[PDB]
Amino acid sequence: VEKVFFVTSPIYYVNAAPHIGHVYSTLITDVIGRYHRVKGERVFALTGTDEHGQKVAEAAKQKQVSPYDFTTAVAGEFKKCFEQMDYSIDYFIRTTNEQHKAVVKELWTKLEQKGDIYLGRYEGWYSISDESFLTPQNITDGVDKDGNPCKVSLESGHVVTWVSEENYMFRLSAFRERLLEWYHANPGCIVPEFRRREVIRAVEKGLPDLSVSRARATLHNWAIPVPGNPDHCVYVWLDALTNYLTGSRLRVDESGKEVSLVDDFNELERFPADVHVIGKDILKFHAIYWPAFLLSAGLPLPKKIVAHGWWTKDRKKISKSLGNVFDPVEKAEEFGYDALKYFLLRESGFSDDGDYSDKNMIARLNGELADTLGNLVMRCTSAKINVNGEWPSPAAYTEEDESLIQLIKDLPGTADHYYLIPDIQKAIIAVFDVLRAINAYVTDMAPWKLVKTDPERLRTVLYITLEGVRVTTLLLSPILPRKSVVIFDMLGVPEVHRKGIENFEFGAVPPGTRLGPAVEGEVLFSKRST
Ligand code: MET
Repeated sequence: VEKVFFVTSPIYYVNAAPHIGHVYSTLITDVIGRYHRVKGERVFALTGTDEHGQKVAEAAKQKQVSPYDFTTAVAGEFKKCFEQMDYSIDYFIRTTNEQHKAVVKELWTKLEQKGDIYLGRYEGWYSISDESFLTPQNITDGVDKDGNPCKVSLESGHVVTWVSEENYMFRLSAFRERLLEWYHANPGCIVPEFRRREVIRAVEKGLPDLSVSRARATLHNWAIPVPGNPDHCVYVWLDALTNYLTGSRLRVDESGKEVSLVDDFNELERFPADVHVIGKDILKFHAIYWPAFLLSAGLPLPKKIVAHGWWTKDRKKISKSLGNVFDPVEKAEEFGYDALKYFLLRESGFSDDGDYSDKNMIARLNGELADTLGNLVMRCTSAKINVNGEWPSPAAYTEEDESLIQLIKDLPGTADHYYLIPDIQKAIIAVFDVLRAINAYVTDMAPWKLVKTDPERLRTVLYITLEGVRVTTLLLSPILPRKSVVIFDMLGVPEVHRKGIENFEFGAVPPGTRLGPAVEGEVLFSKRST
């Protein structure tokens, strides 16, 4: 099946300003999208905001403004933040959008016609802050914002409330067996593996039916009405997850505005998602509820859900109320955008709860970006080493030459696999393993000495080095989008050879290609003091 590769981020609640977790999640979405464009594939990358519900509506009452005005302002803050982060996201969706509402109503009606929705009751715990239903085994004792004793979530530590309401219920219990069939028939559909095992364990135990509406008063009427029943509003999560379907059905103009909603997802060839990027906090919604709603509605299921961990700064929680902030724009302005992106993507795998510190950020910038990559780019473009400012023609290869050539030839296949898991950390590590080898080759060959001593040999060493830099850079280009362009310019790589699987091949850029102009004081990654 050739289709549009469809990658998504979560849509974020707009109760508060955008912060590191949102930037991180959308970055991972963006990188995956960028990588597939570089392979020459059609790509649709989606992100946006989750704007209904009690959480958001009560956050707006606290600031004492209209919910329309509140959501519009905060959404604008998210949009501004993502523009500034310099992503290449194809569309930013808002659940307040009138076309999204239509899709939600259409899906609700499908589930109902299917016989999977009945009028019943939820009597149990609920976390407003997570918009999540919880069993008693998943709550514990704690203190509210006044220090009085209350109940809170084991998952998140937010205050839980007891809800007792007549609600429309989805027959999630009926989908246990099909969900298990699905997890087992597609054992790469949840990444990383231990989160996949977590989901299977939970569904093995059995599933209760799920409340998919609430009484309209409880929601302060800030939600989508249930079709045919004005007294109920649709569960914010059913509304929210539907953004993926909505997103798959929107024709978008050149300025990123939605101009049309198509009747059937097949028309745009995006649905279902090839990868849903999510944080571990919302696994159940994506890996249990979502596929159950799709099975009910007769819609195809996503190929992969990837769930990452949470960040800390200096081994402590990130918060404004506590004395520990982490502003990604400010850190990007301080250290550079591609560098900050590299760090967030290199420092932690999706299994781990990663940690930022200025110390570690600088060690990576200095060690990997500057000393390993930057150093190497300057050497092979240097007028002192590359006297003619060109890609030379190689003479015969020694076994050492070939050992390095083999590493460069094998790198794309290996990096490809890692990007497709996805495991962006391993992909980066694989590229830099090859960069380190190219450096050790250059040190071994000492091409500066060869300029006087063996210019024929220098041709070979210099050529292999240029091509190693080009290939490594091509594969890192989803990670370092701006800097890879600079590198390609310095190397003088023609535009055509900067994307496409054709240019994964060793030798795509011919000898005689001229290097780009050298600039007075340019340096690729500027080292920073410790
Ligand atoms: C369908 S993705 C919804 C995610 C939710 N708004 C959150 O911020 O956790």
